[PDB]
Amino acid sequence: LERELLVATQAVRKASLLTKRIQSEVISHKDSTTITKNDNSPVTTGDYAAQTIIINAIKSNFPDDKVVGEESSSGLSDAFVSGILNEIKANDEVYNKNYKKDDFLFTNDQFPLKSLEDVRQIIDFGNYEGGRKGRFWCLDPIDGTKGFLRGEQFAVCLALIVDGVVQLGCIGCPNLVLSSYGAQDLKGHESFGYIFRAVRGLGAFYSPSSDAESWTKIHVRHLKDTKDMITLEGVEKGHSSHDEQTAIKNKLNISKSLHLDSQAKYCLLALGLADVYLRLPIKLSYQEKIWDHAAGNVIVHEAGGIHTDAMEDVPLDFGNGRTLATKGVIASSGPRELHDLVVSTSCDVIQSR
Ligand SMILES: Nc1ncnc2c1ncn2[C@@H]1O[C@H](COP(=O)(O)O)[C@@H](O)[C@H]1O
Ligand code: NA
Repeated sequence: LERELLVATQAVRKASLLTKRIQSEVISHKDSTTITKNDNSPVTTGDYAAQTIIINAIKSNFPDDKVVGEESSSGLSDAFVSGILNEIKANDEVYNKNYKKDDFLFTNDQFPLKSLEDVRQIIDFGNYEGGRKGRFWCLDPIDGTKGFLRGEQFAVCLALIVDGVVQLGCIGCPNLVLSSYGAQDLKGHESFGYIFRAVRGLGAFYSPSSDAESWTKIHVRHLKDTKDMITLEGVEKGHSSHDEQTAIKNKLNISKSLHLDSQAKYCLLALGLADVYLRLPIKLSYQEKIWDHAAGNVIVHEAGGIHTDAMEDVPLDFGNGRTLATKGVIASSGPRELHDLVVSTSCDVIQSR
């Protein structure tokens, strides 16, 4: 999967810079850069620009490839689309001065990414429904859009699924400063953060996004007692059952928690800076989206961790379409005894409502 990893990495890299660069402007013009979707969730110029860069890179390199992307261009006005295009081109002017990759194409004759109709066409390639067989890309162009809009953590996530199993993942964390989580930062991290990646069977690695050439292997840690561990949880109260997560902590004597938006959580897990990622469901009717977890799935696995749902303690199934059929998500450092204690506690807490 050599070409695929290169494409994915460069695609995320470029989109990581664009999204980092525009975060403030988006926030400041949060009347004209942001749209509300049918569930009231937000989507910005940044989300679409990221999606455009990424899909255009995939399609330039792999013309027939299928993509499951959360966004679609229907309804986007020309003015809105012109703003997406302008951000891509401004980003290119900065990006090409320092980060061009030799012998790598983001655009070609078939997909030149020059017009508003090109933009629309590329966005609209994200409409695959996934499923059990064959190869397809899974993208969350801005992962944790509320984190983005709060000026806090967000990520840019891409994965390749083949026959329902995630084979490759790439997560850009443009605002992730390791010194905030008790770790050292690497040279070059300050321009646009870090990129994390893994291929099934080949290990998990990271690099500053500005580098993306020299890769450092990462692995979860293994603390022996739960009273020393650290949880990872989201910030948004509506995205997970915080009170039930607290019950879990209290039962396990955990007194250290980190809250942040996006799959950057899986990256901190995989680096060994925390131990248990909790994502219990508030409502059992919710079906988790694959693009919120697929990149992280393979990164955690290759880092030596475990990833299941939050009730049954079964592995997540990335072949069910756009959603996970199970309820909630729990990831940890493992071993299995730690993981199972956590998930069984979650199960019991939920059942006791
Ligand atoms: N009710 C919900 N339960 C779980 N996840 C949700 C819910 N509503 C939205 N989300 C997802 O939360 C993701 C961001 O996760 P996070 O930053 O970890 O809180 C988004 O990309 C949404 O798809
Ligand atoms: Na998103």
